[PDB]
Amino acid sequence: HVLLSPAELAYLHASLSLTPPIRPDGRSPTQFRPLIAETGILPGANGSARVCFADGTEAIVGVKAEVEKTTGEASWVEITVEIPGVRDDDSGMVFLAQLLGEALLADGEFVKKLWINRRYHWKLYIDILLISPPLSYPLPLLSLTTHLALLSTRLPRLKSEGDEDPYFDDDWAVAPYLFPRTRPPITLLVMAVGNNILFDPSKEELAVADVALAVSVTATGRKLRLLSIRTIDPPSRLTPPGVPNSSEPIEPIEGVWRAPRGGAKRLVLGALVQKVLEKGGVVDEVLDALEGVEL
Amino acid sequence: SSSDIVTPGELITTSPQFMRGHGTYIPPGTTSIISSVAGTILRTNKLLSVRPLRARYTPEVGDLVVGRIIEVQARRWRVDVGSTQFASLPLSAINLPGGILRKRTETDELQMRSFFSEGDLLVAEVQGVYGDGGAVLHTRSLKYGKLRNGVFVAVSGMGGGGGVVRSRRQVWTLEGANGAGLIDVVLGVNGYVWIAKHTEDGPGEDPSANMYSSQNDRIEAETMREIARLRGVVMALVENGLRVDEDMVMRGYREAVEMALVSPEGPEDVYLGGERGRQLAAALTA
Amino acid sequence: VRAGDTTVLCGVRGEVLPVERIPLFRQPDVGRGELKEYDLLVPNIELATGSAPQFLPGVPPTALAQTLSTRVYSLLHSTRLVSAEELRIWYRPVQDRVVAYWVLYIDLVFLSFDGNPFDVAWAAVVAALRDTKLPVARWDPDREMVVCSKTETMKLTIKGLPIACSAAVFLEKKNRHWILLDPDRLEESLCKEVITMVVDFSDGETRIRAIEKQGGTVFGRELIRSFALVAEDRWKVVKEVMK
Amino acid sequence: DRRRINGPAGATIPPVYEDSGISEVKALKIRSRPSNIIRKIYLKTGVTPSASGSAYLELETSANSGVSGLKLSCTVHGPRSLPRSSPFSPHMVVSTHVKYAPFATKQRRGYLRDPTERDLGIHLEAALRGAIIADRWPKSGVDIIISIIEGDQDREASKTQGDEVWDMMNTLSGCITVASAALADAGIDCVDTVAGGVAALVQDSDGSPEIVVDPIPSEHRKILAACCVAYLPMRDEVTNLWFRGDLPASDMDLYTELVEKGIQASRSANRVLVDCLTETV
Amino acid sequence: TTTATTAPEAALGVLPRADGSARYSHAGYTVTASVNGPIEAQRRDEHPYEAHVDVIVRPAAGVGGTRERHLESILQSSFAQIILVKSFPRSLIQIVLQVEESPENEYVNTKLVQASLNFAVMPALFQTAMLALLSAGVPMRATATATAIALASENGATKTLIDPSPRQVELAQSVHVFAFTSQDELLLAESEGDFTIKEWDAAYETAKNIPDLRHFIRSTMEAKVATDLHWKS
Amino acid sequence: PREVEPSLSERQFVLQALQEGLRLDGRQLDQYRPLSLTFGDQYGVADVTFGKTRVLAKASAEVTVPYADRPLDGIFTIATELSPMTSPTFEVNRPTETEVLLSRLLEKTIRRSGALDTESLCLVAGQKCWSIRVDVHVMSHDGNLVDAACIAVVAALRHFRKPDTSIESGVLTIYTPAEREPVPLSWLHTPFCVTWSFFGDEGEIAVLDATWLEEQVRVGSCTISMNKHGEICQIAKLGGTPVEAVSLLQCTSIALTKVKEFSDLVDKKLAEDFKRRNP
Amino acid sequence: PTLALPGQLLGPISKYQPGPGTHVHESNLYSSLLGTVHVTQPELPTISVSAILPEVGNIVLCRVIRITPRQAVVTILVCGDTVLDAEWQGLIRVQDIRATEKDRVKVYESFRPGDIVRAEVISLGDQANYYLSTARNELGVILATSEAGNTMYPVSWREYRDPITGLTELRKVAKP
Amino acid sequence: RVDGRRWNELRRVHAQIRTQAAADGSSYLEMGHTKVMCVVTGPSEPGKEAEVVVSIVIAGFSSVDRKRHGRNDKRIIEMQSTVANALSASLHTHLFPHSQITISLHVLSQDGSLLAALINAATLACVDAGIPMTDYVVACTAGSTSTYAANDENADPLLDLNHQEEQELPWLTVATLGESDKVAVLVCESRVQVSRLEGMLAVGVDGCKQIRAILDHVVRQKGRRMIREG
Repeated sequence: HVLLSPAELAYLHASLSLTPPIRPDGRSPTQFRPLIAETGILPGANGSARVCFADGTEAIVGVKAEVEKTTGEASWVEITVEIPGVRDDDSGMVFLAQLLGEALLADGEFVKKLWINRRYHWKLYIDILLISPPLSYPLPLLSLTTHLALLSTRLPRLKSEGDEDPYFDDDWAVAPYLFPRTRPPITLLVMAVGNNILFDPSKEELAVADVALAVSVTATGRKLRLLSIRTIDPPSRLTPPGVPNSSEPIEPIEGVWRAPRGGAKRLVLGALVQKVLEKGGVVDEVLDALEGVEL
Repeated sequence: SSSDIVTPGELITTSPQFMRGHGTYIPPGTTSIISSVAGTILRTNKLLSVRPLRARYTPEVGDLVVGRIIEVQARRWRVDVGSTQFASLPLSAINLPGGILRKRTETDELQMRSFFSEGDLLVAEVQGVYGDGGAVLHTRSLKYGKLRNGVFVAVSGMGGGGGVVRSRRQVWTLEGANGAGLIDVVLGVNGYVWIAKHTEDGPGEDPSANMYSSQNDRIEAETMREIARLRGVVMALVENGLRVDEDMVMRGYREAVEMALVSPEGPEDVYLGGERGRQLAAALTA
Repeated sequence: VRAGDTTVLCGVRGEVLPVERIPLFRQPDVGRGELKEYDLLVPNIELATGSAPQFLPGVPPTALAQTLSTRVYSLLHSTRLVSAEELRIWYRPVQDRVVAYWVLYIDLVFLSFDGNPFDVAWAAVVAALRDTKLPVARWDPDREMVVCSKTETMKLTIKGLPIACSAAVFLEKKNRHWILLDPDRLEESLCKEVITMVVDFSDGETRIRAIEKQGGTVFGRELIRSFALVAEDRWKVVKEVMK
Repeated sequence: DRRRINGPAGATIPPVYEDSGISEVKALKIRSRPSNIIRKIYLKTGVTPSASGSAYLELETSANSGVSGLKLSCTVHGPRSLPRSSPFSPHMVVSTHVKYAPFATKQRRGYLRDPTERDLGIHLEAALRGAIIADRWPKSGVDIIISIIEGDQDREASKTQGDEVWDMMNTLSGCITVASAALADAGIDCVDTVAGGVAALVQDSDGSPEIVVDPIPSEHRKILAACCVAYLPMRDEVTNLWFRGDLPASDMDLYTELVEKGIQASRSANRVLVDCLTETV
Repeated sequence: TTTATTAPEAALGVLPRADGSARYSHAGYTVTASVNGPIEAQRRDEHPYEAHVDVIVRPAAGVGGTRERHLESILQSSFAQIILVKSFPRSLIQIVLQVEESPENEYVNTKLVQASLNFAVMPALFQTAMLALLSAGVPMRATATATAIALASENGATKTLIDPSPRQVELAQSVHVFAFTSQDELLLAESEGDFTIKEWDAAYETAKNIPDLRHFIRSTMEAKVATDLHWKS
Repeated sequence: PREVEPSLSERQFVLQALQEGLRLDGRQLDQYRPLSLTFGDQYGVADVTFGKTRVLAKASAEVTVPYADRPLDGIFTIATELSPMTSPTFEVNRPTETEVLLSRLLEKTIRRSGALDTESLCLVAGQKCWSIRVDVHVMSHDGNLVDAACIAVVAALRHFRKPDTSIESGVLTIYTPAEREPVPLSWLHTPFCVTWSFFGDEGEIAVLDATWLEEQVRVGSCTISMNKHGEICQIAKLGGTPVEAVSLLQCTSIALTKVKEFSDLVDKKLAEDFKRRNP
Repeated sequence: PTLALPGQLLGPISKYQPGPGTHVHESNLYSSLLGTVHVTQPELPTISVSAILPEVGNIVLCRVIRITPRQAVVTILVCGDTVLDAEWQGLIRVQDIRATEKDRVKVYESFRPGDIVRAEVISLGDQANYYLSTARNELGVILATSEAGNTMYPVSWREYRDPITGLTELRKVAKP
Repeated sequence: RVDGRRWNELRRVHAQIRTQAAADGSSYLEMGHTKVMCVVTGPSEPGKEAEVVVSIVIAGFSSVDRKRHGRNDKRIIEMQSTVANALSASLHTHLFPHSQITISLHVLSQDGSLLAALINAATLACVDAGIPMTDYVVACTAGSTSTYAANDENADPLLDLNHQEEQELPWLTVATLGESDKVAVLVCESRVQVSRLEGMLAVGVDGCKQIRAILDHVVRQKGRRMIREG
């Protein structure tokens, strides 16, 4: 997806390989980039949110809740991911669409919320638009927008009982929140180079990742609950090889890039998820920043 | 004559005294010149042209640009320079280590990927521009060639509008701070910027078969910190619309270095985003 | 069904089609017949990607899958292999009605393709249909839907045993021609002319249910008459496999 | 479609059972297999000689002889020239195509290809690409095609069994194992054999939950979480980790154990994989 | 035009833009065929030795399903045996056949997606394609003519129906399609239904020794050439 | 493959001739090619020829279960897949910009014109509805397919006859032609397409029926669909060089005249065919 | 005769030198293939595994599929007497056909589609093609079939002759 | 009279430019409750003239009913063709023969006049992107208050119709390069009498003039603030 030169990649890998990871941004490994977001961006949508990164990418999510004829729980919710310029069937788009759905349907509590009555259920439509061209891996931003959107989602209050077809007050200000203030799941693209664990990686950083995980978490530091982990195929594997100065290389030559040839060391996987779930960690930082957005 | 912004379809002048220029067009049935873009009317030697508010890089002969190669074609590379179309780099326009000496030139045409491959970065000079606007690059000067030992960042006036501009020189070497040592900077007029440790084969100047090998020389941590610091500085300028130029970068770098020294996090911290980034700009615009 | 390297897996999955969902449906007297009017048989051939080099994902698609599907479909109907009488689902209260039809989705997948696909494919279809054991289904007037027993199954009354035999002509072009039975993938690439012969011998007299010669002129009336004997021999040997 | 013999115009209904007796349904399946023992893997190599390398994998549904469940056919296609629309790639391009057999499709007539088929491709692609040496064969591509002949549970029935995700993890574990067998058969430079292990945290009673290797959701009253792992025992590396389930961060130990047993399942599966490959040559 | 007329009726150059074309109608079936002379083959089918022959069949109504895909293969294989494909190694030859009319089966409601082989239409398609190839001037080893025989059985006797209507085909005990080259060799022999080899051979005779399509092809082609070579004098 | 282009000599000359008010075909700028409309022996077959442009179109009705866009509604569809017979440039199963617009303009014309009584089509609600499919076959493409196709489509649909049906004791009986005489498809008003083309660099030259060669030279076009009574069923000047609104109003004003004679022809031609069926 | 599995440890890099079918990892040498181990034992002993790609300098046999006045495009079938399970396109540029008078030689006079050429790989090429040179006595056409379709024989280095039709044809004969 | 609006009266048209920093050109456009956001790639290499590629994304939430839109894939492909041809009628594509211009349009909300909004949003982005244009390709809708069946001579054409009006009344979309009468796009899918057409076109053209004043004003307000600072 992303394109970089081997010599450019070799510098990035070496810099992040140092004991204190010297990220190209100068950012701390625990530190996210600045976040700009909006809620209720689209009127007439039960929940909507916009998010734009310092990277320039932006995404908009809108939530439509429609009463449908069915404590009861079924995967009524459907997620759509509109990426500009894709064939509507690409690997990345469908993988993301399933991944975000996996997070919400992971506990199944979320399905329960959308249960108007035993006879009728709220079929929830989540439409995710990547406003910007896919300059970098959208997953982090899309997840944060979905988190913000669901938080902003309000559900029509039910004047009618359940056995009769449901009837709802019409005031959006009367309608109570979905996920009223468990939280909607956040998901962090976590990356590893050597023993260093990196969060919110830039496309340049992610291009040299030895390991990349999409970790979905929620809260009820905060009382975190792990929901899913998926291994993002390190884009580093698809990069060109480095050419040493004047066949199988016997030695890891300094400054010569070489795609990570194996899998993730077993311990690193524990380290990547351990650091995600540590109390007061990145998840708390993300939720603190996210929950500070007006709703 | 930039009193106010002229807009597309807006009549600039009707008199025939003027030749048209970029950003303007003449309806075939009249002498009138009409602006094609939203921009400022520029008048020189009775030629009228409109500089657009924002437009992609348009190359001029002699421009020193940084671009990454996107394609390999018959005796040619297509180089992305942020222009309207990929710049061309003829195989004859690069400094082969011994293209004449090897007598391998017939072999060379087939093995172009030994010199540059898709994604490889280079610093080159525009030796010509076609009528369609595509530039033709040349890399025969020893300071031109594949870029190594550095980091790449793209500037396109994101948010701040202002970006890279033509200057006295587009390449310089800074001593660096915290014993980083000589580190080069390349301000590609096309908006691409390259920051790397200085080397004798590098583009910079201290204040051949391996030339195309993608092996970085060893780089120490402090060197990478400063290289990262400069990259943060450049983004700080762009994110606040400041002129990105060697003079304004050195000012920012020194300000950033001293900012880190007085910062409680110590000279080691290199972060410059957000409010701290604006703080640098405020101290830099003064 | 394995025939050398060629390997076909046929799966017959029956699904119930309510008559209220069938355009052109009429209560039978007990048209093209129910099988064709209602499309009760739905054979589809999957030349599974990578089953042979010619079916690699990057190689342009070819019509072979479609042609075999219709070849099977027409032969499946013309042979009258399955009778609509078996696929009817009756109410028969205690005013009889047909409430739905069993729809046989006869899916084939070429796990390995080493030439001569139709012979293997047809054999799999016949073998699978003979094996088919649909669940006994009945109309539930209280639930107003067709329901099926969890244990009782009714087997299809497959009539006859049409066995497909195929061969290809290899030409030295005295224009010597060699008739190659069961052409291997490689042999098909070299033999432009192919013949397919579907015969049924359950009557003890060969009955040709279908012939498909094409791609050349070597196979005159004499060879085709001779080939009918070859197909009968092929029927005899295959009969001993599809017990 | 133009390319397939369309069934009847009406939407056909899958068989719905009479369900005459609730009593007949009686007891719920209980995992007799020890918590640390995988299903019996049947693995064969060279099943499609036309391909450069191939393998076939089959599992007993509930460790019962003759009761076959998952069935996977894999045909690696050997490094082959890349299409000319994208004629160059510095690294060998591993391309994974996974398709449910029409017999195994969720819908006998389907408007849309299962998202599940695309998803399994990405997981398997990530798992195998880590285990395959791309540097060896530049300018070339290798295509791993998985045909899911049969799922451990019927697709339309799986909808009733809590969640298909658990089945997908079982399917992915098989895909990793069989694909590795095919890759070894095809002689594709691989860093190590990769086998697909899967483990689950389950709670079949009011007592504390157990960690169970190679689960099947029907055998358990509640799967709290599960993990699928493409693991390289000779490297002690994981090329594709997949986990799902609500686990409190306080239960980080359980997750760690869950992954470890999932890796243990991968080792167990790899044992069969090496045995099959050893006897193949 | 209609089924009752014994005489085949044909035209050539029906479609002007096409390299060659022909509109042929017989026994109630009308098909209009356009042939494009060797042209740029899409790299997919650029055989190194011989021209690729690409037969395309379009039904009168509905989209071309699997049925047509078979007809295209049947005609593609046979015509590749007729055309001198070796003469245009890398070229392509388009043969688009458009079924303009077939006898409407009054006893069945319209079904467009039917996927069964339609032997009924094979002769009309083959003849029209043959005429179009002759019109296009594509080099060929020999001409070829196709005939359809339906072996209906009535009472205790078997009845040969020549060029039957599709209604006759579905009522027929068996149906046969023979395509004999000008050398009297057999080119296609597609058949279906229950029949003994004796019955097939009997039909082979009926289709081969009989409207004299060989003469019809020659006569119509003579008229066309005589018309446009009238200048020669 | 990509469409073949005329040589710049042809491009310049055609533009030059139009500026002289002359066309290579000898027709005036506001003149159509000789229009021939032929009806096939089977009901619903119509064969329109605009000089060298021939468009065969066959209507068909099959009772089908209603789902999706018309879940209980009864649905009329148009299929106009172009084929190499149209031109080698076209490829099977490969829609093109020409085909997509052609289909789009036809379906909008027939549907938005309200010509068909869709409520009449549904034999049963949500179970069985008549589906009226009309297949358009472009036998020869010499420009103005959108116009030739429209006449063929409406001619076919007006010529087409449904199988008769009857509801008895709630039982829907659909009668084959042998059982009952097919009933003509009810048809309120007949829309007709007219496709102007514009050539001047300012779009000041308007041509009524473009040859294929002209269509390669034109800088814009504007399809107009109208009833005999002047009701415009659609207008589609989908971009191209702009044209003064007065010109378009002139184009529509002329188009109504051409539509009237098209309507008279189809009515006359249907009457002539009717006598062949019933002398 | 020792069978090795993918990822099986072969030994430390200090004892062996990685050969085909092996890969290094943390200063240790492992087998990347399922196959038998072999040690060259020539410096350190090279170790390899045997269960293929064209390479510069290799002699390949290929089939001509299309010819252009500039280059003839061939399909590579055999590399070093080893048939290739998958095929690669190669280009024989007109310069690369003959050792001398490279300006005078024409592709039409050297090879034509369908014949089999034995060529030497000159370079891994840009895009999808290799670059092969037949400019050597041992290189050129091996199997040729006349326009008439008969299998020809090399009458002289310049031309093949037909045994049935008798006609000669100009082609780049391989001398042996 | 129309609810809360005059017959010859646009709805509140509010637009923004340089809405997204990443895009070479970006625009946001609101026409009443119809919201369209557009991001235009600057001409860049992806032959006689630059290709203009338009991708329209209609969000499910933007539609009042998910079922109503029903994917509408044919509709979207037609709209992309309309807009692409519309913009190319003005963009000086001949200046970038070997490049492509990509316009991405996101329909965040629909309240009728969608095609007009899409064209307007595209031009704003194209002007933002600095693409040389002959003139604003402004678009607007207009539809007779009387139905074609009603045939009321007294009735006069409306402007900037709401979605409800588009269901009830004959309506048209006219896009005119510049303030000029000449029309780049004239899409009138609804049935209308020819007598009514002249009035609707005349009103529609005037609407385009009003929209252009808004659009040009929006461009200058951004332009002035830029020259004021760089």
